[PDB]
Amino acid sequence: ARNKPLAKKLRLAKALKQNRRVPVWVIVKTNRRVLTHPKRRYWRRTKLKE
Amino acid sequence: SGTKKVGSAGRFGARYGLKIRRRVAAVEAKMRQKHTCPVCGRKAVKRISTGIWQCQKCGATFAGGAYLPVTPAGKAVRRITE
Amino acid sequence: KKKPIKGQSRYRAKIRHEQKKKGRHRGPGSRKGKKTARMGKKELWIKTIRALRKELRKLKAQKKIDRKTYRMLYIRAKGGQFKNKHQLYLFLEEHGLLK
Amino acid sequence: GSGTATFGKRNSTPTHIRCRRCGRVSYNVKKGYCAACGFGRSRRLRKYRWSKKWKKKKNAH
Amino acid sequence: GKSLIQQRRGKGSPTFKSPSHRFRGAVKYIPLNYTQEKTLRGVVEEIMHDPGRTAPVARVKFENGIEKLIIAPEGLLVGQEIYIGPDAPIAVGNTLPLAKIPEGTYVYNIEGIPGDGGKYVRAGGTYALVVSREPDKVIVQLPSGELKAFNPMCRATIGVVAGGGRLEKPLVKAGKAYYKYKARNKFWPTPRGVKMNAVNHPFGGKEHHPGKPTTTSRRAPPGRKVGHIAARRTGRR
Amino acid sequence: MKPMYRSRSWRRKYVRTPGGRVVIHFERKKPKIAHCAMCGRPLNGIPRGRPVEMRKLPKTKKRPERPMPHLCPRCMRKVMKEQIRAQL
RNA sequence: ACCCGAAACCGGUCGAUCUAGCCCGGGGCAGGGUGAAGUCCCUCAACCGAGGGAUGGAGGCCCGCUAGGGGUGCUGAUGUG
RNA sequence: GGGCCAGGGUUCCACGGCAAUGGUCGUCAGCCGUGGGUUAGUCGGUCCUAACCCCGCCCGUAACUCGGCGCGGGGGAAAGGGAAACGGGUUUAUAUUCCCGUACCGCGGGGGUAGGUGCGGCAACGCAAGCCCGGAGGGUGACGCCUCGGGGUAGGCGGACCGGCCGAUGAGGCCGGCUAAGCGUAUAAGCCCGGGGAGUGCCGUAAUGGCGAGAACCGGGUGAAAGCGCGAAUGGCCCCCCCGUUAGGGGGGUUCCGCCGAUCCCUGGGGCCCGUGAAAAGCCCUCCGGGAAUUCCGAUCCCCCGCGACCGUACCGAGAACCGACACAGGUGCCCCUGGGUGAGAAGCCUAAGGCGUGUCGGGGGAAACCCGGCCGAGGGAACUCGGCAAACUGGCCCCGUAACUUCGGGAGAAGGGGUGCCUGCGGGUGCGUAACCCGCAGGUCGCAGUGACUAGGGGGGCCCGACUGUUUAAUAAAAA
RNA sequence: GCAUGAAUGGCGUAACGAGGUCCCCGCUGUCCCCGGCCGGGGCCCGGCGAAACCUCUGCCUGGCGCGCAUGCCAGGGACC
Ligand SMILES: [Zn+2]
Ligand SMILES: [Zn+2]
Ligand SMILES: [Zn+2]
Repeated sequence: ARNKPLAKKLRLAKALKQNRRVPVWVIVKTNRRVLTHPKRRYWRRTKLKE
Repeated sequence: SGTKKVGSAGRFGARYGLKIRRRVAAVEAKMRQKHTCPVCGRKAVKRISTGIWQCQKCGATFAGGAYLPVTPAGKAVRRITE
Repeated sequence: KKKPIKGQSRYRAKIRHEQKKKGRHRGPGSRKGKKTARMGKKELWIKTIRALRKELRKLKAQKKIDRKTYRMLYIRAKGGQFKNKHQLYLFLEEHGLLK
Repeated sequence: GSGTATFGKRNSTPTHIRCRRCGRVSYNVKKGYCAACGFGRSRRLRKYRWSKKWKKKKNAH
Repeated sequence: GKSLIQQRRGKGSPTFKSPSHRFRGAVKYIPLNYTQEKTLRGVVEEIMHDPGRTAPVARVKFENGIEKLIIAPEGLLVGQEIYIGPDAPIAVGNTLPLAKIPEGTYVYNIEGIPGDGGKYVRAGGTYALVVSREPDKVIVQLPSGELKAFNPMCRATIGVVAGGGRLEKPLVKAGKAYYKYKARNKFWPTPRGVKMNAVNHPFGGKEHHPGKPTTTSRRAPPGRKVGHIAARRTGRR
Repeated sequence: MKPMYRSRSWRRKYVRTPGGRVVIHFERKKPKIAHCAMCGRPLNGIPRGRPVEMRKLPKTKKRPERPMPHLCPRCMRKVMKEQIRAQL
């Protein structure tokens, strides 16, 4: 964990950037149709694939 | 150094049996003595490893028996070869 | 602010140490370890033998004893005849080996 | 033993890591091959007709 | 049924493999082309304890520049000179062809065929006796008591292997046995077939007795040769 | 401490800094003294040090100024005598 | 072959982070006791010998809530913990 | 409590919040939202090789992605080997990485010098002691277990003195009184080198021991951890004063003695193995051949200058940041470290530093019966029960004393008996010491009880089985197996 | 010796054992014979807030009955 390879670090970075909420303007544009995406994650409950 | 019978096998206490203790004591008593050096002729030979002996005065190192510097077969072959 | 540390005082310990130096708090009812645990064996022998060797060398240097007597007393000290240099001096006085 | 206390010793090196060829986390790191596509053990892909995973990948079953 | 220990040993698993990386190396003679028709002189540099050999080893440096490992004979001295070849003098630690070794001599490390490197009489405390010499063969009495014929050109070393009497002292402790057998990775401790299960051994069963005679035929298949194999007789005579 | 420093091949020393902090200093152990090639007794004139310490010194401060510095004086004199006698 | 249910058999593959064995490289075990081999010393006698005093630290040794490891009894608590 | 792996992957920091999550509430949060945060020539990977693995040729197989010996190549350790940095300061969150100060290592260059062509010692050796290419040898790297002596450093204790606080502006107690790498500098043991020539023997150690194959004894050489000097008092720490509306500015000191002393470093002995406790890279030295050099070549020595790539670096590190579905009393990691008193003790108990009141639902109560955990119980003392299950007795230390049997080692702390506090004063051991530790003696005195709490064996006699230490059914059997 | 026996070993055995077994001193709430006291639950109040399980129901005596009925027959009793 202290010592990390660059490729694994980049994959973790991609997952971290993925984990965020749907934009409010996206919700407004879709008219309350798109409220969430299947990539939401909680670091202590749902773990990463790697 | 003051034991009637156990000798070197006194470290075992009351274990391993009379015959085994006697054999260990006899072998160790014969081994841990000082033996005559084949080179300098003085009693300064000590066992370094199994079958390896070294003199403490002149530093001569030679190969011998497991527990004695010379075995009967070694003595016989040395006598034959002269 | 940084509050000052409330250090632990050693006044009672100092008082008890003074009383023990005088001779108090030292009876058989205040000991928990073995006698050899309290005053070990190899260290006691080392102190005794080193004191004896130092005394013998000092006497030889002052020439109060000869070389043969020094050798004999060295052998006796190694053998453990003398438990202290008071006994060593008692032996010297008794046998008249001091000049 | 054999249960909850046993499961606490999973803090060592993982058995399988990500594979550079197929992209799945199935590469046997100690041995040096992939348990899914056979990377590091064969030039050709590991396909078995009793397996439906490669068909599931492209919805061809 | 399940496999036997002997059956599992033949698969070469690390449970049964010899740890041939902590040892000092194989003890073989110098190639026969050097020894034939020429005599080489070497000096003993060091005598060491080989972890698994049952005999001390020695390092010999020859005048041609070759460094070799030999089995040290009893009485071998560090810094002494030795000779290998047809013209070598008859002394302990010298290697000669069996044709040049006088009868009644003690030898060890005898080549089965000329130039193989030595195969016989290598354990500690062992020696062989030269019995007769002929232009076609040389007879030697081996430690097992068998009289064996060797080619006259087979090489042997004069003397007795150091380390004899090793069995005079008992092992005493299971820990001592553990260290002794772990040094060479020999299967220890060992179980008993009578206390094994029926699935595991021919003698296995709930009652701890062999259900059949313990003398097994020479023609028995693998997985069956247990007990006394092709025994001519049993018991104490 | 780190697992690399938990190894006993490192020398650990507790040091107080000028600012009042307590820190641990780690060092590698020095090599043992050189030994004669023939008898194995310690040599003279060869300082002990790690490769950096050895490279920190000039050439003449690492070995004595006499023939065969890899041998103790007794072995050196013996070898010289044998060579001289063998030449004649 | 109206519908559901077996224990089981067979092929190809996946697993020694649990656990079993073995190999290479590493970390650890407060304090105390007993006193084997070994090395001796002193006194009285001397044809024998007898007595006293040391040193030495061995052990699959002993006591031990050191750390660590194990799991005998209470068939104790808990036993939708 | 402090540090930090694996694993987790943003959980780290600030601000703005309480719809949901948190065993209750919540204005709080490891939760939600919005903005941020990980800076290296010196730390680690990167290099070497170990157990071992892969690829090519080859052989087998109907064949292969399957099996395999031998040759050639490669890989393989973030706790093995292995070039080089340590203080102070700075941010909300990074610092051996940023800033300041002082250094070191590798490569390349410039100017000098030693050497090429130089000396001092009987010697051990002291020395700047030529450059470039190739090879060989030696050393180092490089090693087990047990045990002891010597040297040193952290840390601790007592006393003096200067500031501050408390105390009664009494006695006394407490707090601060600090010093990194790097550079220069030398002795101890061990091993040597000259002189010297012993035994009705001398010499030495804790112990073993050494001597005409060269001892006492007199000189010297080489050789560690450390200490000392610069770094370094313009720094850090403590105290005092003026300004204090915000914001700031100055003045003082930071010194000695004695004792203990490591599980932390260095260095030597001894003992044990039917057990022998890694390799290679790298570095140092020496020796062989070859090449250039005279109005010239040229350093391992001095000064100066330039360059030094890629990746990790936040945070927890666990009775809430890992695994076990959980903010799980388990496991991983107790993996590395520990002030004072009592005490043999890293035991128990109290306490300093540090941390916490989050091993997280609170309030009430003679508010019962009953259950779990704990204390006591008159007379009897196993009459209970399958069975003394459970509980109880004993308990540390000192001194007397100790059986059958025996493998002579043991049994054994057998059994059994006496003493133990406090105060006053002497004597002894080692010691220069009226420093420190330990061992005795006499007297006085108090209680029911003096190992007063804490710590802390009950014991003995027959029989069966297995010699013993050890191993086993992870999750009903620990045994005679 | 229903039906022991000599390396599927026979007999004996010091030391050792959380192994099975009998006895003795001492000790005690194991017991005669149980009684007090403390802390946590239990109980009440404010909060969060389930699960196992559930044909519908649910009083007795003597009987019939697939032979031991809350539910049928004859009696008895019963406010929620
Ligand atoms: Zn000799
Ligand atoms: Zn793959
Ligand atoms: Zn030499």
